[PDB]
Amino acid sequence: EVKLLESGGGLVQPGGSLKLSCAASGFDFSKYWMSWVRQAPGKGLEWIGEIHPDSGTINYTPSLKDKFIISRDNAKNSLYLQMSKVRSEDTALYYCARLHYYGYNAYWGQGTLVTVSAESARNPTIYPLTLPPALSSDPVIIGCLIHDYFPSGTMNVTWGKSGKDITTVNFPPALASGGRYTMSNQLTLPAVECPEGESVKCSVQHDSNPVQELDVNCSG
Amino acid sequence: EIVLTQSPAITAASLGQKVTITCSASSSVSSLHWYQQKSGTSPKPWIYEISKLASGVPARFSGSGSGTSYSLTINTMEAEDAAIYYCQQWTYPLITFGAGTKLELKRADAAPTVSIFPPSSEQLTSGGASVVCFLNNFYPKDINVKWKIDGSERQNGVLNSWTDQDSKDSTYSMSSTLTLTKDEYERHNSYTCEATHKTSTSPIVKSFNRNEC
Ligand SMILES: *[C@@H]1O[C@H](CO[C@H]2O[C@H](C)[C@@H](O)[C@@H](O)[C@@H]2O)[C@@H](O[C@@H]2O[C@H](CO)[C@@H](O)[C@H](O)[C@H]2NC(C)=O)[C@H](O)[C@H]1NC(C)=O
Ligand SMILES: *[C@@H]1O[C@H](CO)[C@@H](O[C@@H]2O[C@H](CO)[C@@H](O)[C@H](O)[C@H]2NC(C)=O)[C@H](O)[C@H]1NC(C)=O
Ligand SMILES: [Zn+2]
Repeated sequence: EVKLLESGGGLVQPGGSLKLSCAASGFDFSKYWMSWVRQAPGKGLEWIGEIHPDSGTINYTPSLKDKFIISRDNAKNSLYLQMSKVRSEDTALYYCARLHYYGYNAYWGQGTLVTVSAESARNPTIYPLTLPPALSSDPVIIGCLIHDYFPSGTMNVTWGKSGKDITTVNFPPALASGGRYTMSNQLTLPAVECPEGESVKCSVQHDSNPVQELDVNCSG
Repeated sequence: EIVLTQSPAITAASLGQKVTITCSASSSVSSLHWYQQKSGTSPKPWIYEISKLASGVPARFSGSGSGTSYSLTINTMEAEDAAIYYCQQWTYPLITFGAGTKLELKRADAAPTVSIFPPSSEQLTSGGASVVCFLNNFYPKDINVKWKIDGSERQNGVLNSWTDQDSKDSTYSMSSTLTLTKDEYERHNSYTCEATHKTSTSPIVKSFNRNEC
């Protein structure tokens, strides 16, 4: 099956430059027109441009013609994007897509995040959200505070328990003052499903980093 | 060069009601396509070449139009159809995307459930103290949260995050985090989270008292 995997994203200094890559598999790359699309946090879709299968014709969004260079190998089955004098404004998920006839983006990658900042990377600290016996119950609400991390990236949060009446809410990251993000994850479950003395594990995965696990108590 | 206008920009439909959204172009386009996008996902190919449904699109969806004005229709609005819908034109050598239409599922009014969480002993060790308030399963989306420390309002160090419309419940959730120092936390005793929502005349208050121990 068709696969597109973008890499090369991460933290880049303002005024810097980087090259992104999109690895294609499960189709003969050499026969298809390929494109790049971007999406800034909370904004819509913006086309960057496209490349002809044999590199002869490269089309761009007129405004962006001045800072992006699209290229491809064909041997390596990779598509590239060179970004040259990166502004805070350029912070976005960059998606490569395989074009079909009539300029349709038939298959899309999962995107790679580019964070244009001077602020140093920081791993989250995870804290338990549990309330004392005389503060809540039925249903039980437990959580994991994922605090003070940068850049935002992709956060995978999984809980040790799942069911029909067990609800997970993953709150989108919020940016503080310093320039550090915080998110919270919450689990709601019937009190009968989370008795006192028992715990539920929250599993946090920040980007390609090892999982951070926390045992959260049903009651304080 | 070619401007696309999606209308309405923000819309709502009840379960089982017929919905039509439109995409109009400033000049004749060669082709037009639609994409669906949900919360933390890549855009999904939805309708291509004006009326063809992509691989796993439900039969309730249809695309129409020609020349300059195009439409997307949902015969029976389902809870899972609550998403952003993007139109896209192709006219060689350009591709342009519309600004998107946010489609919300119109549901019954629902008051938020407020829960207040005192700081962790683990965080307190670090010399930090985050007080977290969760506001769950409310409709409509509009809400105002206030924090009070010893009965007086606190504005700074408040982090707010709003959820995505749940598409099983068709509800919204919100988190409000007050971060203080261990010294600042230990100087006060009562912590209160108050929510203002249409479903109540008065504020929905949830508070805790930190004393003695
Ligand atoms: C990172 O993500 C996966 C989630 O995997 C899938 O399942 C959900 C329902 C679906 O919407 C997609 O997100 C994926 O298809 C984690 O998988 C789960 O985690 C635990 C391990 O801690 C397993 O024991 C569960 O069975 C497993 N899957 C399911 C059924 O949800 C993966 O581990 C996670 N990383 C972490 C540890 O946070
Ligand atoms: C993408 O490819 C086409 C090639 O046709 C370019 O179109 C030509 O260039 C200009 C403006 O588009 C026209 O005025 C010419 O008549 C076009 N055609 C010819 C004769 O080939 C288009 O400019 C290319 N580039 C991008 C970056 O938009
Ligand atoms: Zn073509």
